[PDB]
Amino acid sequence: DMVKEQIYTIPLREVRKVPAWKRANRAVIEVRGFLVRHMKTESVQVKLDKSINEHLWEKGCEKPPLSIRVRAVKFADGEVQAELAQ
Amino acid sequence: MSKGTSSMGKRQKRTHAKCRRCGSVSFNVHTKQCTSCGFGKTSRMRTYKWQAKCKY
Amino acid sequence: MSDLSNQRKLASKVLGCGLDRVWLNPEASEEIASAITREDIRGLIEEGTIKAKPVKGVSRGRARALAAKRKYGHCKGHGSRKGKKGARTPKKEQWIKKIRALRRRLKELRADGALDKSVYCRLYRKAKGGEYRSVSHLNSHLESEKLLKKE
Amino acid sequence: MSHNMKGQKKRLAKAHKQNTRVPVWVIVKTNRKVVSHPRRRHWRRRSLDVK
RNA sequence: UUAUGCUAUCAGGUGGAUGGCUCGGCUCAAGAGCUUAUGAAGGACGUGCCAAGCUGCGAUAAGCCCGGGGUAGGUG
RNA sequence: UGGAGGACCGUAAACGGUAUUGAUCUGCAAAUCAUUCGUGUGACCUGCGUCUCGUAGUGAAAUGCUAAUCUAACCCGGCA
RNA sequence: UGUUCGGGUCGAAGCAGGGCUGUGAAGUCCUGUGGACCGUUCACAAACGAAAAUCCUGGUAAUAGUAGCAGCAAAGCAGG
RNA sequence: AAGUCGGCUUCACCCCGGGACCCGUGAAAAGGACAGCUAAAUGUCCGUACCGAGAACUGACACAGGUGCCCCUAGCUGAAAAGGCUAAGGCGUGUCGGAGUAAUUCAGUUAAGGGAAUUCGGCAAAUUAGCUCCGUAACUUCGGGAUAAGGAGUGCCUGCU
RNA sequence: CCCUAACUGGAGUCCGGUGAAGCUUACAUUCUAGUGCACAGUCUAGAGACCUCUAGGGGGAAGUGAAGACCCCGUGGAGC
RNA sequence: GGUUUGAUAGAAACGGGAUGUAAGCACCAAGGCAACGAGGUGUUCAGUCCGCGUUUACUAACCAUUCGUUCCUUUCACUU
Ligand SMILES: [K+]
Ligand SMILES: [Mg+2]
Ligand SMILES: [Mg+2]
Ligand SMILES: [Mg+2]
Ligand SMILES: [Mg+2]
Ligand SMILES: [Mg+2]
Ligand SMILES: [Mg+2]
Ligand SMILES: [Mg+2]
Ligand SMILES: [Zn+2]
Repeated sequence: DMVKEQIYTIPLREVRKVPAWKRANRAVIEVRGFLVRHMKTESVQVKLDKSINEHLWEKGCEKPPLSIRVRAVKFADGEVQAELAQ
Repeated sequence: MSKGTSSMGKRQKRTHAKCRRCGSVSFNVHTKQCTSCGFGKTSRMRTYKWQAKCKY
Repeated sequence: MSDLSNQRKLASKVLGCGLDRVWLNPEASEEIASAITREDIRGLIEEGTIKAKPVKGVSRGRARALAAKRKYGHCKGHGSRKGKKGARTPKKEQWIKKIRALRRRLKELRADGALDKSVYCRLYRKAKGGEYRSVSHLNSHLESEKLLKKE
Repeated sequence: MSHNMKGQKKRLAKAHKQNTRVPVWVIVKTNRKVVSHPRRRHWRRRSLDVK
């Protein structure tokens, strides 16, 4: 069951250094890496909600947001569940 | 248009068909002759002495 | 699930749609994977497991608003015209409509007794000669010259 | 959809059924001495000289 | 434990030389020497229980019939 | 009004091949690519069919073209 | 090849390395490996000796974990 | 599940008719029609899958060429089958990925002030650009030059002729 | 162009996978001069030089590609 | 360089900046019988944004590993 239920604002400015058409999956990778380091889990145990992925791809592959606010929950199995947050 | 690979894309036809008499794909579809065995030109089989060397 | 690609192709054939129009239930994947025949696909289609997604057309409403304004004579000025005057209104069609209107007007005037054959012939040749811009111009010439046999 | 006569299609059919591997029992019988034959081919290569 | 290397040998890998073997080839000699409309040679296609090639055979299709030789195995 | 012309503009329709002396130059390609260009109702372009060939043919003629071969093709033979 | 005299499964030819002899061409022996053939006298023959031919055929390096897997249509991501 | 109606337009398709041009005249033959109606029987043979091309063809290739763009193609903008944005249909295989950090390089965007001083040479790039109206020179074979040149306008909304 | 700068995408750079080719008698960390078939990394005398690796543009290797197509020669050709 | 004995990076807020006054709402709007109506004004130096700073341990600088011994050994300065 749940262990921690913290809300995060994940900055995505480092995503912008990548070539412009690669920015959306670079931002996906940044969100996953942020969750890995801040929740202290593995990359494969970080599950990204459809809200997060659809928000990162809203304006195309070249214009992801400069930040994203997410709600991540960690379980005893080590799995992390991340969803978009208001 | 280059004389090389470009003009080689127009190769969608044939000048020689399969020969009834000999089975070789040598029957000229225009001259109606087999260039291998002579079918469609002669009742005999096409043979020349220059098909081998002078036997000496 | 292994490939459901065979089922998707068969379902697009059975539904008569494109391959990507076919929707396979992501929850009923093993039910779909057991479907081998056209009858099985028809059963899945009838029970809603397989359906054809709605065609996303091209909406034409904002074109309708623009077309209404253009019918009123707006949104059609010189900064909107791109084709030559002649591609937007061909000249032979203009002449055809003009001369046909004039000739029909003259024919009806001769028929209903307002115009005798002598002046009808000359008016017909005048219309053929581009003397009148329209039916209104021809009527105005008739009334100014008093060529109509009024009673 | 080129149009073949009866004989041209028969020769194509013979070419097609020649393009089969040697049977496994032949390989067993010959003690791995006959494992292939010269009529193996692929359809997308130098074409047939048959039709 | 001085790496990257250099030289020689050894073990192994790769490779297919060498040797040995050979139902094949080549040359010479002696024989024998025409065949096909009674449809030849040649080719195509087919033909095997599992058979793709070659070989044989021809819808009687790796074969059918008769006589002789051979005799216990055969099914290229 | 009419609708002529080896008329005009123009298509990454089709045909051609100017310049970049660009890319490429063990290439995507034994001649291609991008951009820029010429023709685009006519001596037009093009499919299929058919004919004309080696001292011969074909050529609005460059010795161009005749199967990546052309101031005499290619194959075999003369030929060791 | 003719001819004389031999060796070999108690291990021939060949192969890798070594000892000895010979100015040398080379010969012989030893160890290992190998599994069936090999020499020798006097003579006679020849399709008889290779480091070279941008030699031929096969095998295999350096180059090098390098070039390429970009340019003409930059396409993938989440969840299952 | 509805499944009933109207209207507009109509290419690039069908029918029909006219005109113009030619020192160019634009195929032939089978077949068909003009007297056939009713019944029964017969209609053999070959092809037929699939690709038809940025992977099924051809160029040694899953080849940026060629064959074929050969014949077809929906909505808006627009003269348009241009270009752009979208359907349907086809795809994410014009079959390597990751990473985001140097120089250099292929292809682009922008650039003060100057404006061809560059260079063999304005090569390359930039400028202009649609449509409407005004206006248009030398010269001319009287046809043209000509879109010469040079000027003005252009969006949206409301109401109209 | 003065006189270049910044930025965009693709390469490159670094990582994983895949994976060739072309120069090569040998050796080789060179530099200067001389010498020598008079244009030397190797000869001579000096001067330098610890090795390995990476990136980088191309000074040199009279770099690589091609039995010079210019010239002459050949009692060699071809066409005209 | 910093690593809780901490402002290293990020969040939050604020400072300092970029742009130019968001959406919705109300009033006006040439006119239209009306429906509507480009647009103007107020709300509103608003809205959006910051690859700068500050404050602030809120999350992450945690948990380790490895060398500083030739390795096995008792060729031991050792310990079952
Ligand atoms: K079909
Ligand atoms: Mg040629
Ligand atoms: Mg002879
Ligand atoms: Mg034109
Ligand atoms: Mg010869
Ligand atoms: Mg040798
Ligand atoms: Mg890459
Ligand atoms: Mg002489
Ligand atoms: Zn023949």
